[PDB]
Amino acid sequence: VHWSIVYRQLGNLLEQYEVEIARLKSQLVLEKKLRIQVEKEMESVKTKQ
Amino acid sequence: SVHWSIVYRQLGNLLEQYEVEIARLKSQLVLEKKLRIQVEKEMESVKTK
Amino acid sequence: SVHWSIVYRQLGNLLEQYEVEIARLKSQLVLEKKLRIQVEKEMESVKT
Amino acid sequence: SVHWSIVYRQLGNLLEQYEVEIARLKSQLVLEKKLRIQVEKEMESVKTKQ
Repeated sequence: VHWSIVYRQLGNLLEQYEVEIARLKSQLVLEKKLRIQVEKEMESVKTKQ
Repeated sequence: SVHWSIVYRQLGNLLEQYEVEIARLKSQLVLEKKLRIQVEKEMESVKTK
Repeated sequence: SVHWSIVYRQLGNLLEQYEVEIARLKSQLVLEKKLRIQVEKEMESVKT
Repeated sequence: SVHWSIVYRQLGNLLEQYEVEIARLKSQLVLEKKLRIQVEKEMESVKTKQ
Protein backbone atom coordinates (compact mmCIF):
# COMPACT_ATOMS: atom_id res chain seq x y z
CA VAL A 1 0.00 0.00 0.00
CA HIS A 2 1.03 3.59 -0.78
CA TRP A 3 3.89 5.22 1.18
CA SER A 4 1.77 8.24 2.09
CA ILE A 5 -0.29 6.18 4.54
CA VAL A 6 2.69 5.09 6.58
CA TYR A 7 4.21 8.58 6.23
CA ARG A 8 1.10 10.17 7.74
CA GLN A 9 1.24 7.63 10.57
CA LEU A 10 4.72 8.88 11.42
CA GLY A 11 3.50 12.49 11.37
CA ASN A 12 0.66 11.69 13.72
CA LEU A 13 3.15 9.96 16.05
CA LEU A 14 5.30 13.10 16.09
CA GLU A 15 2.20 15.17 17.02
CA GLN A 16 1.51 12.81 19.93
CA TYR A 17 5.17 12.92 21.07
CA GLU A 18 5.34 16.69 21.04
CA VAL A 19 2.13 17.07 23.11
CA GLU A 20 3.08 14.25 25.51
CA ILE A 21 6.44 15.89 26.21
CA ALA A 22 4.68 19.20 26.89
CA ARG A 23 2.30 17.52 29.29
CA LEU A 24 5.07 15.61 31.16
CA LYS A 25 7.19 18.71 31.61
CA SER A 26 4.17 20.64 32.91
CA GLN A 27 3.45 17.89 35.41
CA LEU A 28 7.13 17.69 36.47
CA VAL A 29 7.57 21.39 37.16
CA LEU A 30 4.31 21.32 39.17
CA GLU A 31 4.96 18.21 41.29
CA LYS A 32 8.39 19.54 42.20
CA LYS A 33 7.05 23.01 43.10
CA LEU A 34 4.41 21.56 45.40
CA ARG A 35 6.83 19.13 47.00
CA ILE A 36 9.35 21.91 47.82
CA GLN A 37 6.53 23.97 49.40
CA VAL A 38 5.75 21.13 51.80
CA GLU A 39 9.46 20.50 52.54
CA LYS A 40 9.85 24.17 53.60
CA GLU A 41 6.63 24.32 55.65
CA MET A 42 7.77 21.17 57.40
CA GLU A 43 11.17 22.52 58.35
CA SER A 44 9.53 25.70 59.60
CA VAL A 45 7.01 23.72 61.70
CA LYS A 46 9.82 21.54 63.10
CA THR A 47 11.82 24.58 64.26
CA LYS A 48 8.74 25.86 66.11
CA GLN A 49 9.58 23.43 68.91
CA SER B 1 20.79 20.70 -3.21
CA VAL B 2 20.98 18.25 -0.30
CA HIS B 3 20.85 14.45 -0.63
CA TRP B 4 17.58 12.98 0.63
CA SER B 5 19.39 10.84 3.23
CA ILE B 6 20.30 13.97 5.23
CA VAL B 7 16.65 14.83 5.71
CA TYR B 8 15.66 11.20 6.23
CA ARG B 9 18.32 10.84 8.98
CA GLN B 10 17.28 14.11 10.69
CA LEU B 11 13.69 12.86 10.88
CA GLY B 12 14.83 9.52 12.25
CA ASN B 13 16.90 11.26 14.92
CA LEU B 14 13.88 13.40 15.89
CA LEU B 15 11.70 10.33 16.35
CA GLU B 16 14.35 8.61 18.46
CA GLN B 17 15.13 11.73 20.57
CA TYR B 18 11.46 12.23 21.41
CA GLU B 19 10.83 8.61 22.31
CA VAL B 20 13.86 8.70 24.64
CA GLU B 21 12.97 12.10 26.12
CA ILE B 22 9.51 10.74 26.88
CA ALA B 23 10.91 7.68 28.70
CA ARG B 24 13.31 9.98 30.58
CA LEU B 25 10.56 12.41 31.71
CA LYS B 26 8.35 9.51 32.76
CA SER B 27 11.01 7.96 35.02
CA GLN B 28 11.83 11.42 36.45
CA LEU B 29 8.12 11.83 37.20
CA VAL B 30 7.88 8.45 38.94
CA LEU B 31 10.74 9.64 41.15
CA GLU B 32 9.18 13.07 41.84
CA LYS B 33 5.87 11.51 42.80
CA LYS B 34 7.64 9.15 45.20
CA LEU B 35 9.57 12.06 46.74
CA ARG B 36 6.39 14.08 47.16
CA ILE B 37 4.60 11.12 48.76
CA GLN B 38 7.52 10.65 51.20
CA VAL B 39 7.61 14.34 52.13
CA GLU B 40 3.85 14.51 52.68
CA LYS B 41 3.91 11.40 54.86
CA GLU B 42 6.64 12.92 57.03
CA MET B 43 4.63 16.18 57.21
CA GLU B 44 1.59 14.26 58.44
CA SER B 45 3.80 12.58 61.06
CA VAL B 46 5.14 15.96 62.21
CA LYS B 47 1.65 17.44 62.46
CA THR B 48 0.54 14.52 64.64
CA LYS B 49 3.51 14.69 67.05
CA SER C 1 16.20 24.99 16.46
CA VAL C 2 13.84 23.90 13.67
CA HIS C 3 10.39 22.49 14.47
CA TRP C 4 10.06 18.79 13.53
CA SER C 5 7.31 19.54 11.04
CA ILE C 6 9.76 21.37 8.73
CA VAL C 7 11.94 18.26 8.33
CA TYR C 8 8.92 16.00 8.15
CA ARG C 9 7.43 18.09 5.29
CA GLN C 10 10.78 18.21 3.46
CA LEU C 11 10.87 14.41 3.43
CA GLY C 12 7.24 14.12 2.29
CA ASN C 13 8.08 16.53 -0.52
CA LEU C 14 11.12 14.45 -1.62
CA LEU C 15 9.08 11.26 -1.64
CA GLU C 16 6.42 12.97 -3.80
CA GLN C 17 8.96 14.50 -6.20
CA TYR C 18 10.62 11.12 -6.78
CA GLU C 19 7.33 9.33 -7.37
CA VAL C 20 6.30 12.02 -9.87
CA GLU C 21 9.72 11.99 -11.58
CA ILE C 22 9.57 8.22 -12.10
CA ALA C 23 6.10 8.48 -13.69
CA ARG C 24 7.39 11.26 -15.98
CA LEU C 25 10.55 9.40 -17.04
CA LYS C 26 8.54 6.27 -17.74
CA SER C 27 5.96 8.03 -19.95
CA GLN C 28 8.75 9.79 -21.83
CA LEU C 29 10.56 6.47 -22.36
CA VAL C 30 7.33 4.99 -23.80
CA LEU C 31 7.16 7.75 -26.42
CA GLU C 32 10.90 7.56 -27.22
CA LYS C 33 10.81 3.79 -27.78
CA LYS C 34 7.82 4.13 -30.10
CA LEU C 35 9.59 6.80 -32.14
CA ARG C 36 12.77 4.77 -32.26
CA ILE C 37 10.95 1.65 -33.49
CA GLN C 38 9.10 3.71 -36.14
CA VAL C 39 12.33 5.40 -37.29
CA GLU C 40 14.22 2.09 -37.62
CA LYS C 41 11.38 0.43 -39.54
CA GLU C 42 11.35 3.43 -41.88
CA MET C 43 15.12 3.16 -42.33
CA GLU C 44 14.81 -0.52 -43.22
CA SER C 45 12.27 0.41 -45.92
CA VAL C 46 14.68 2.94 -47.41
CA LYS C 47 17.61 0.50 -47.48
CA THR C 48 15.67 -1.63 -50.00
CA SER D 1 1.87 -1.61 18.28
CA VAL D 2 4.57 -1.98 15.61
CA HIS D 3 7.52 0.23 16.50
CA TRP D 4 7.89 3.29 14.28
CA SER D 5 11.47 2.27 13.29
CA ILE D 6 10.08 -0.54 11.14
CA VAL D 7 7.88 1.69 9.01
CA TYR D 8 10.57 4.40 9.00
CA ARG D 9 13.07 1.86 7.59
CA GLN D 10 10.57 0.81 4.89
CA LEU D 11 10.44 4.45 3.83
CA GLY D 12 14.21 4.68 3.66
CA ASN D 13 14.25 1.52 1.51
CA LEU D 14 11.65 3.00 -0.83
CA LEU D 15 13.78 6.13 -1.24
CA GLU D 16 16.86 3.97 -2.04
CA GLN D 17 14.84 2.16 -4.72
CA TYR D 18 13.52 5.49 -6.10
CA GLU D 19 16.96 6.97 -6.43
CA VAL D 20 18.40 3.94 -8.24
CA GLU D 21 15.32 3.60 -10.49
CA ILE D 22 15.55 7.26 -11.46
CA ALA D 23 19.24 6.81 -12.36
CA ARG D 24 18.40 3.75 -14.45
CA LEU D 25 15.49 5.36 -16.26
CA LYS D 26 17.46 8.48 -17.11
CA SER D 27 20.32 6.31 -18.40
CA GLN D 28 17.96 4.42 -20.63
CA LEU D 29 16.02 7.46 -21.89
CA VAL D 30 19.20 9.36 -22.76
CA LEU D 31 20.51 6.29 -24.65
CA GLU D 32 17.27 5.61 -26.57
CA LYS D 33 17.02 9.20 -27.71
CA LYS D 34 20.71 9.23 -28.72
CA LEU D 35 20.41 6.10 -30.89
CA ARG D 36 17.11 7.21 -32.40
CA ILE D 37 18.61 10.52 -33.46
CA GLN D 38 21.60 8.72 -34.96
CA VAL D 39 19.24 6.81 -37.17
CA GLU D 40 17.19 9.94 -38.05
CA LYS D 41 20.26 11.88 -39.20
CA GLU D 42 21.49 8.82 -41.14
CA MET D 43 18.10 8.40 -42.84
CA GLU D 44 18.01 12.08 -43.75
CA SER D 45 21.44 12.10 -45.40
CA VAL D 46 20.63 8.85 -47.22
CA LYS D 47 17.23 9.90 -48.56
CA THR D 48 18.54 13.16 -49.99
CA LYS D 49 21.07 11.05 -51.93
CA GLN D 50 18.59 8.71 -53.64
